[PDB]
Amino acid sequence: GLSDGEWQQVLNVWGKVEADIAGHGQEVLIRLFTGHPETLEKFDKFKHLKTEAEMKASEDLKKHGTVVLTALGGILKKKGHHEAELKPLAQSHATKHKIPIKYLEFISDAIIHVLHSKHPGDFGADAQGAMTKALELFRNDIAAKYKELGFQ
Ligand SMILES: O=N[O-]
Ligand SMILES: O=N[O-]
Ligand SMILES: O=N[O-]
Ligand code: NA
Repeated sequence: GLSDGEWQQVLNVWGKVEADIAGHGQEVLIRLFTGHPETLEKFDKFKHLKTEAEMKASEDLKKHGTVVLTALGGILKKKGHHEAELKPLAQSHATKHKIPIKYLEFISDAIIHVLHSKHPGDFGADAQGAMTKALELFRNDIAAKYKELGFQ
């Protein structure tokens, strides 16, 4: 569980994301799909994208990036009280979309990467750690719902 100061650092960093949610969303998904090509393969609507240039040109990928980070913002603002988001997201991601927990780790790595690549001057090591802990908390809670379902 995060401290009050850790949550405050998480949500302060998140303010930077909200100044350009679309640009953030696009860069996180590009980082994910290029760094871990298996992840792109799970997304039927984006698997036609073959280069970084095609990815950057897709208005739909940019939209989806906005939708995903907006949903993540919603979760982070609950400061761990996100139980109501767990079954639905685990259910869509485990059951509908067959997304391993490992891929959730990859997008967490991507978020941290893109956050540091844009906000060097805020997202110092301590803020990185707090953000990592917030992302890990959500993933750990999703993992228990994957285990409940027997996902493989
Ligand atoms: O891209 N997460 O749906
Ligand atoms: O779309 N909410 O995860
Ligand atoms: O995208 N992980 O560095
Ligand atoms: Na969902």
